[PDB]
Amino acid sequence: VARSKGYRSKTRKLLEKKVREKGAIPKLSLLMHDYSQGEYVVVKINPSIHKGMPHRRYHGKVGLVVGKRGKAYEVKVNIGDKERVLIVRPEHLIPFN
Amino acid sequence: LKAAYIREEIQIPDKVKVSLENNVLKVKGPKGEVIKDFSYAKGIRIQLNEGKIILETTFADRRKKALLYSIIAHIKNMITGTINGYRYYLKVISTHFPISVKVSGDEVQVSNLIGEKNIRRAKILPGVKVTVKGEDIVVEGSDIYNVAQTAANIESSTKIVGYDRRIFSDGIYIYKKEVIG
Amino acid sequence: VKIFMVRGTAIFSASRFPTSQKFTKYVRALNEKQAIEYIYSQLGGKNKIKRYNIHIQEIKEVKEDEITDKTIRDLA
Amino acid sequence: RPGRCYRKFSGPAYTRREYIPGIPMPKITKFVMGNVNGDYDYELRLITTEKGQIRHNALEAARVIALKYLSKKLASEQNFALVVTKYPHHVIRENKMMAFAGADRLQDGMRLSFGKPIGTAARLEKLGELVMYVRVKKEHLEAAKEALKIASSKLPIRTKIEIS
Amino acid sequence: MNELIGVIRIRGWAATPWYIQDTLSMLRLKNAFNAMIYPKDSSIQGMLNLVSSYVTWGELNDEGLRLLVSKLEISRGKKVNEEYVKDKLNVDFQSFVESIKDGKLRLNKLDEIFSLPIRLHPPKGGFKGKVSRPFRAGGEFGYRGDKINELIRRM
Amino acid sequence: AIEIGRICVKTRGREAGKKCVIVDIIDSNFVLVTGPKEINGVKRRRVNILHIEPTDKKVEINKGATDQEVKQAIEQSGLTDFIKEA
RNA sequence: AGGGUGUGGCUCGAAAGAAGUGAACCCUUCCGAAGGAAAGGGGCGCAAGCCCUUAGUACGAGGAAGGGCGAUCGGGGUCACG
RNA sequence: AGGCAGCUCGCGGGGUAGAGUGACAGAUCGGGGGCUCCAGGCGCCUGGGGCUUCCGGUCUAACUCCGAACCCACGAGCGCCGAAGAAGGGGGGAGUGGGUCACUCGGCGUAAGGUUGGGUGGCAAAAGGGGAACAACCCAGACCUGGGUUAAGGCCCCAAAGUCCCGGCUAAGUGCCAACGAAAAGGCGUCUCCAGCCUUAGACAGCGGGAAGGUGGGCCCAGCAGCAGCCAUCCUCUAAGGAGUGCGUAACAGCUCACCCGCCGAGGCUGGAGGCCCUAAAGAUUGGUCGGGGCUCAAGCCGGGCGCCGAGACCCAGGAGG
RNA sequence: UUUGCUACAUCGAUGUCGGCUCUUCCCACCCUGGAGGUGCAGCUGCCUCCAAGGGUAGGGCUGCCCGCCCGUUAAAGGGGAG
Repeated sequence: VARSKGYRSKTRKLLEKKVREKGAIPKLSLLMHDYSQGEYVVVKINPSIHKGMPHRRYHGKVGLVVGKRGKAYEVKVNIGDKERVLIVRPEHLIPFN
Repeated sequence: LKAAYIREEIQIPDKVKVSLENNVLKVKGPKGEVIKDFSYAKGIRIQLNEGKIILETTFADRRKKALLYSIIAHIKNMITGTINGYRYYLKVISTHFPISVKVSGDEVQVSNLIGEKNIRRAKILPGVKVTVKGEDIVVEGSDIYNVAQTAANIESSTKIVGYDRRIFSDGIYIYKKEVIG
Repeated sequence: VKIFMVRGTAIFSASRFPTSQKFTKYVRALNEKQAIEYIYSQLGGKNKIKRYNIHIQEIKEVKEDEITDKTIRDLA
Repeated sequence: RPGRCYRKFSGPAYTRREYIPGIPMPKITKFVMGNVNGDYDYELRLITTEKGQIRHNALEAARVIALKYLSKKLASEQNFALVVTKYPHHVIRENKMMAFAGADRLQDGMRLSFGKPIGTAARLEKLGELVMYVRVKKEHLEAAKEALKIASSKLPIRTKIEIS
Repeated sequence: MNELIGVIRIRGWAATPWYIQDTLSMLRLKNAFNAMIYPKDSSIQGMLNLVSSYVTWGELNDEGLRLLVSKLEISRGKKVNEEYVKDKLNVDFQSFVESIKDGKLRLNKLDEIFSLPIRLHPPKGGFKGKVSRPFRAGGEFGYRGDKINELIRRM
Repeated sequence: AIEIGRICVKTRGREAGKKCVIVDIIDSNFVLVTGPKEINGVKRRRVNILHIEPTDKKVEINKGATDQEVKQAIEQSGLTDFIKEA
């Protein structure tokens, strides 16, 4: 039985959040800091926020700030031997290291 | 366990001479004399003391120690016959037909049983005397084994009663044994 | 001759019982090296116990006039 | 069906009733016998040795045989108590379709060969897990030994006893 | 834990898992009966652990090192313009330690820095000298302390 | 016979046929022997019972005697030189 | 069963291949790869053996010189046995 | 002129193994306390019904308050390849889309040389040595000739080398089998090891006696005169005895059981586990085995050990080709 | 021994049920031999064990197999060998 390729398929706990941080977006402190080109970021999807949700296929990875469009940022990530760009709102980005 | 060094002695009774050689034992006594071989006592050394029997061995197993005592019992039994006579007893009980037995040299014959016209026979080992007085059979001899196997041979012959009949306690049977004489 | 005292651990499915009918033995030997072989010799084959799970705990010498067993005693 | 058919494990557990319709009712209904809360002294338990699954059918039979042996011994309410530990949470499933459909040229063979619920088992996952146990006084351990042991005669797997 | 470490490969290069086959290649252990020396560190430690079931490694001694080095031949030399020259004297050093080394113009003074793959000889009397399977842990494959020194002395 | 006081000859090992004297028993099949002034010098050590051959000659000694003691005892029997009598 | 293979036996060998300007065959001397002894000596181990020495020595795959002998070898066919 | 099939460090991601269920969702066993209703019996008690609380236990692929090993991202470092033989870009030409098996973690199904997944390895297209022969099992990647050393395995003969050593065990030819070939139970048959209880203030066993009496108490019972159906129980007593065990008997009677004494001077007895072995254990395909021969203080097994043979793998020498 | 699945082998054929004749095998023994227990007075029983050397029919209905039955016999054993 082939599984449906739903955009959130097979995520029964990928988008589950530890109960200690439920509710509306707590971490305003992370968002307020601004990125510039060449910065390195880590993607951590917030299941609560329905805006600009990146696909699960690139979660928990290393990202590079290559530019800015609108309220959101675009991020370059290597997955295989190719290149890809992920345009995302900042509320799933945490600085590296 | 492991029996380390077990030693036993046999005090040879008087009026007896004992000869030992080539791991072959012979005992002479007033009642009689029989030669008994003991070449099969591997792992056991036999010392013939001038006035007793010295038996020693080192580090015997569970098997050997039973063997050693087993050897011991026969030798004194060998001694016992040469001094005191072995007298097995065979008592005969019959229900409907009286039982008759006669001696034939080294062979025994019994007939007039519960109705069968056939003959029954048993073998007697050489050098063994067996007689009948009445209602009882006397088995004489020095060697303890010789009489019993001879006595048993009679017992097998008279066992034939046991086919598809509940046993009628009829035939030749062992009574007692070993009068002091 | 320096009788020896051996008390060691050997296992299949937790066969530890530091007392006297499922765990350990006595030994008569000259030195430790000859003595240590004997426990390997017996327990190795007498009960299918590899030297893997052999763990000697205490090895020492007892004095020749006090051993609870007489069978080991009289053999001198 | 023979007990050798379900001794080992064939796949994961099988537990969710709401996901698995129509489970045949297990044979076992009573799990505790004797005067619980009664005063007992000997504390013997029962231990298993190898892994596996035990059909409830045998267990219920094991339940009955244990009771009668004790019941004839002293009484049923007397100074003893029998409690079986495990429960038939696990469920077995068998492709029975080869019986009915296996003689009418219907979809026979391994075709659609998912199992069908016919029985339940008390699952064993730990080496040396409790199965049942009995509590008595000092004066009746001797009757309790075989009492567990006779029950163990019917269990599919090798068992062990102890004294406490 | 000392700086000077070495390794010998005893297994062939067939039936070699993808994990490891290139590691010895990355460890320049193209095929069994080969060696070289490394500065010990946690970074090296990973390979030896991962390749343990195929090789034998440990800490050298002076006796082993001097014996080990003395084997470089017509086709077993330093990275002196390739050519694997036969060292055979300070002469090859004297004209060619002036490239990467500094101050090492003595045959004895090679106790610091680096080397290349070397083609070994079979262990004398059988690698199964007292062993029979080459796959016992603590005895056969991996780390053997100073004992690797005698093991190579047999080589 | 195999008991203390017996003089035997080694079978295997580097000895391979020199004198030896039992001094004490040890186990099932190890015993204590020594050679007082054996022409090579027999080391006072354990020996497997299978690795000696019992000859006829004997010595009268006390259990666990020292090498000098047997070195001294062989004169009583004269075996100081009579080792090679058989 | 078959063929290739080693040792042989018996056979054909005019030319076409070697070869009397030396084949084939014997010695003697020399060099020597890796590799690699033994007797004896001493010591150790219950033993089975090892350790240093004898020694990388004798030995050795390969290659060089001399001599003595004196004409077939290489080659083809079959067969015996491995 | 960097590149990255590995590792280390740093820095992140994770809900799986496991574990818990009073942390949700369910599943599920019992007891205790209190409240409530009903039935029965004499306001009380008993049983049953519902509710609550407390205490205890049993499970979860579609439960997760937690949660590894582990795997993955990126940076730096190590390490390796690189201008003799070169990150990226372009271009010509293909075959390949039925795999299989071994190991390992799954699912389905009991199962399957079944099928269907994850990872690795051959094989396919991989000779050479062993496993008896052999696609896949282990060793190990064949330019050639020659020499030597070695691997997996083996070393009584076939057939190269050990009738090699120590210690111990097996009596069935059990066995002499990695990939393959017997379950539960029974065995004090044997061989070693843990407990517990009596033992020179005389142990077990063995051999004779006292081994008993009001009383054979007895209840109903002709009689049960322990032992017909329920059961108590005192001194005459002491180095010894019950108001008493099994045979028994219509009822007895009687023989014994329980206890001491006389000899007795070494251990004895009961639960425990293991190794090997016996039963369990029965198929012919036609005919008897571990390969056979044959092997039994082993030519088996276990603990170990010691020494060798063994290929084309490796070393060397000579030639050859890219 | 059938019967369920497996598709590894056979689709440029391994010719398919039964029966007839004929040979052989196996033992989980039907009888015959040996031994025993029995709720075995004896016969008849019932059951266990060993034992495959030999034997183990003739008919009716049914094409069979199976099955039902007739009258004797020691019984009228069951399976294999494509």
